[PDB]
Amino acid sequence: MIIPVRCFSCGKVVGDKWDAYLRLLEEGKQEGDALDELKLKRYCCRRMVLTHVDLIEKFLRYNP
Amino acid sequence: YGVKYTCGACAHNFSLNKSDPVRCKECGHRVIYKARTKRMSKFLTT
Amino acid sequence: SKEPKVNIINAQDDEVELMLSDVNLSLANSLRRTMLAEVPTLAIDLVEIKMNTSVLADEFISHRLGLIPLVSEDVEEMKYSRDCTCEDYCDECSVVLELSARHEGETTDVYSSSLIKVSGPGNLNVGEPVRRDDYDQGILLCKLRNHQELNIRCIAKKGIAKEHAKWSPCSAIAFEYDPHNKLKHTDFWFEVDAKKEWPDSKYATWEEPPKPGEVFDYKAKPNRFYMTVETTGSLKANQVFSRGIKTLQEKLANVLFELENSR
Amino acid sequence: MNAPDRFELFILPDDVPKLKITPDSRVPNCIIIKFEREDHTLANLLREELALYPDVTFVAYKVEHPLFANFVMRLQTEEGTRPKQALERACASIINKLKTLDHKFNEEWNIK
Ligand SMILES: [Zn+2]
Ligand SMILES: [Zn+2]
Ligand SMILES: [Zn+2]
Repeated sequence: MIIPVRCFSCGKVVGDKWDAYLRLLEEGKQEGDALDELKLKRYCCRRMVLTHVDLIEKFLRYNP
Repeated sequence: YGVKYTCGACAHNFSLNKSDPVRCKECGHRVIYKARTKRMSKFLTT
Repeated sequence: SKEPKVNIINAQDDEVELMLSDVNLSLANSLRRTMLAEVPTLAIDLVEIKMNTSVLADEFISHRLGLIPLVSEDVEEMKYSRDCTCEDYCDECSVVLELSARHEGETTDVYSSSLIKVSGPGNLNVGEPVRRDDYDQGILLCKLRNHQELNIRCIAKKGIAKEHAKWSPCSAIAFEYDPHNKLKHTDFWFEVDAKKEWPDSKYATWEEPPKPGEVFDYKAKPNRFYMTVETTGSLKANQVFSRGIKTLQEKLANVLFELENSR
Repeated sequence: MNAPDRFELFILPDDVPKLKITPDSRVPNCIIIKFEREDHTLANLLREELALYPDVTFVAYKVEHPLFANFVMRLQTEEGTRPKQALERACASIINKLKTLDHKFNEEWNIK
């Protein structure tokens, strides 16, 4: 259901990190590290993407 | 220009009234949505 | 130098670690929340959606845009449209933006870069979709398929974190003091050894350990505080401290003004 | 649905004062000040800077109820000394402290 602008817990933005992440996966095969480099330190902002379930993808396969 | 209802398949703006049948300008499929408003709608980010 | 003293630590463009010494905790905490909650910012508040074939609903999108960080450099020289003697809003008190996104290429994506700034800036850097992205298009709003359209129109306004979370430029703030529990304002939990079972904090490297032979100093109070002010963009971390000090002052101002009015 | 409008935590409504001061009969030279549209942010700050001024015989505060952003502050000082002044000074002292801070934060800054 798309990524959440700003993390609930602390507030830090997290909109941009999406495409970046899904790439550092496909190729560079990371998790922990990718994130670390994406500047996502403390678990609070962290859990947002790693727990995000992009439903929108299946929805987009729908007509209107 | 101008639109009333559209079709679930042949998305073609229609417009009708009583007894004038309840189908579409092709597709028999008798669905049809009742298209947006002209006066813009204002929402709250809450 | 003398009484209070500042001691900036490693600072960048999106952070400012630093040490505040010779001050009472009370005031640190006070200042703490002021950044977190009472600093003027600028966020969208009214959205006049024109077209939207997205799978997301109107107010679902409305919410999203509310949080997106906008510029706020000369944010201090503007008034709330509600206070502006203009019925509703205007350039002299509001900032309007447009957005149209039609799906033609039978997955089209909608990034925040596609926003124009049709309204009057009153000639001051502000009300701009703060981009720090390398290319120039931070925060991908959403994707759409075949023939899906989407026409918006955003209006931005002042406001603060109190009024709504979608404002505050803080977003997490570190605060610690006396890493080695010497003032004993806490009683550490443990199974056998406190020191070993309790993780040393990275701030523990800037202060000397307790040292046993010394008795408990009692007349000592909480002095020196290690913080860290993260930022989302919009306002330079420094202003995000100054303006705070100032807003607090502005409050402190009326606190002195209102006072007179009661004399 | 039943929650007030957010902007009611700081804007004063039609004829209502920020401050309300009441004299205390319980003991001589004492007052209870009702603060409207405020919280710990500004409260705790005033309370603190009063135990610095060894001329203040008492200084406490409280939040009547959490739903309403307000608070009452009760202060009592020595003989013939008005609290308001000590409040002014220590408040100014804050500004001075902050004036200094600002400055001390600017020179410090410049060296980068
Ligand atoms: Zn977080
Ligand atoms: Zn049809
Ligand atoms: Zn206006």
